[PDB]
Amino acid sequence: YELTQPPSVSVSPGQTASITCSGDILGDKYVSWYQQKSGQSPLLVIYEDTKRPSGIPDRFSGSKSGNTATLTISGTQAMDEADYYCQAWDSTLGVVFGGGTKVTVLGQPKAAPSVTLFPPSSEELQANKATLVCLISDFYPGAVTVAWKADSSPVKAGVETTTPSKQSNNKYAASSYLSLTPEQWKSHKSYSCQVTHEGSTVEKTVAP
Amino acid sequence: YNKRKRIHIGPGRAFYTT
Amino acid sequence: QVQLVQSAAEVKKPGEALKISCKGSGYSFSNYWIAWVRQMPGKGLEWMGIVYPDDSDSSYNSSFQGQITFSADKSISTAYLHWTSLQASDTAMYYCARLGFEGDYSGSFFDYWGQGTLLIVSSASTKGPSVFPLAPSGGTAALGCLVKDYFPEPVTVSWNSGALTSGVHTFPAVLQSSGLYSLSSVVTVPSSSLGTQTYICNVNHKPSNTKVDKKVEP
Ligand SMILES: *[C@@H]1O[C@H](CO[C@@H]2O[C@@H](C)[C@@H](O)[C@@H](O)[C@@H]2O)[C@@H](O[C@@H]2O[C@H](CO)[C@@H](O)[C@H](O)[C@H]2NC(C)=O)[C@H](O)[C@H]1NC(C)=O
Ligand SMILES: [Ca+2]
Repeated sequence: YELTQPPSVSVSPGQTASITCSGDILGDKYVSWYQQKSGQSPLLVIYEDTKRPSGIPDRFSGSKSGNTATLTISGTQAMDEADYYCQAWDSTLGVVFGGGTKVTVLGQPKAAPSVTLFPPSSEELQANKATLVCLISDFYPGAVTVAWKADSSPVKAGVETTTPSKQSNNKYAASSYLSLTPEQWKSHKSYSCQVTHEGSTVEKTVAP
Repeated sequence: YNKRKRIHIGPGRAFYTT
Repeated sequence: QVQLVQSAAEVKKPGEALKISCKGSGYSFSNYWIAWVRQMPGKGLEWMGIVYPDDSDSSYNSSFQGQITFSADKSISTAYLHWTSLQASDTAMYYCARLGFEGDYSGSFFDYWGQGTLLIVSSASTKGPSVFPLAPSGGTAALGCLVKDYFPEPVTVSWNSGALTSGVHTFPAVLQSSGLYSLSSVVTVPSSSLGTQTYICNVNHKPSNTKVDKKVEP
């Protein structure tokens, strides 16, 4: 049970970031907003729809119109890059958060990922195991989704994907792994890792 | 009674049930 | 100033019991509700429940009722989240947070949060990795090492004993549903060096005293 926020907002320094949060309970319930910087705890930045705690800059403002609350950051600064969550209370089900919005304050052009897909090594197949390794680098902003195919069919079992991590060039990296038996491996024409970033996809394929 | 036990979650008589 | 300080990172096995703590200072700890919030890596905030430390009154998200309970030791201003039998899916970050006041009542927002406690639940015992080569298959070729099935973190990787640093990219690990980590490191090299230059990944896993230098052949 989550309130609905856009997954991502990207703005250049100085521009306004507008983050919405909607849900059927919000019309008569107070909305809070938290900022969570990478690797840090959430921090309250708006409560009771429009109020700012002490120590929060006036460039953060909240508003609400019916079932939709909006956090507006005016004059966005680099230090405002964070994930932002809205919150409210269902009367019987308790604290409901939004899904979060990753706000990136752009310091370089958007960059699609570079994808390198390794098949299982001959050493691993000799150890009766098979792991396909999809290494994803140099994307910005730092969020991707990964889908895998066996031939042309979606495969979900056996997939494990990392969170993104920031690189020394301020772009991001992530990896996804698909575990197969050697027999699953050898029995398809090919497997593919498809990485989606900002609506566009980069695909690599390997074959036994 | 301890009024801090009540959790007020919207304007008016809008509380969470504990 | 209000502070909430949580207990240190935990690494446990499925079926074990655990309690983690949140100690509040700078205010009257008994008088404010404490929430517990779960965040799986890379995912959002999920509410678990709330406890009132003056009387241990609790209200739970009923999806977690029966796996968790709360308590509080008022003599040392500390609240607790308990599990009596962990499962692997309990791996996550857990925050406590203070619910603020409004008027005469408690309010609707969490005005202070702890720094988090990271919980990892895995059946694994200390285990060093198997290191497999990721063979180059230009003018550039990527080659690398797959550092598979080790526990716990961390691992370090270098190339040619630290002599090769440019074009090295060492990825953070994945914790697999098996309870073991894997990671990979890749170096991009001139296609033309493949016949002549030796490429060795130096992997160290100090918890298991595993130190391996793996040659990656074309
Ligand atoms: C209350 O908790 C439920 C259950 O959460 C899931 O189960 C837990 C035991 C733990 O594994 C969580 O990480 C899981 O997400 C939450 O309901 C889930 O909400 C997410 C987000 O909308 C949705 O994807 C899941 O399908 C939901 N699962 C269920 C069984 O309903 C819920 O949002 C929590 N908060 C409230 C206010 O109920
Ligand atoms: Ca700056």
